[PDB]
Amino acid sequence: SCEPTRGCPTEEGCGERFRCFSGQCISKSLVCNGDSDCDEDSADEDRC
Amino acid sequence: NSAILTIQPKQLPGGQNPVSYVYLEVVSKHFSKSKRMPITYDNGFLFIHTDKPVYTPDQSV
Repeated sequence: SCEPTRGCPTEEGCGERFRCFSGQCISKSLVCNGDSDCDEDSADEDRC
Repeated sequence: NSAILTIQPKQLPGGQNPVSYVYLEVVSKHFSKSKRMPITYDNGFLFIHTDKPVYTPDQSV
């Protein structure tokens, strides 16, 4: 154990781009494209 | 929390053309981001009061 002067880095999402469940970012033109553009979790294919 | 900050008006590199964009940055222990925030030289207000809304010739405004 050790008390750090170092921060844990935050982690950051996608803004104008769509975001999958993992946190990877993908173009909005690939939401409901019907391929699985999100590599594993295909949130781009949810409830279209 | 809040800072109060400004573009210091004299400190812009300026000259014949305006700086139209600036960065706003945070450096916490845990995160940094910039972001290209706009700036405007439209600061505060000017309101103009004329001793009348109308004049004739041979008057002074």
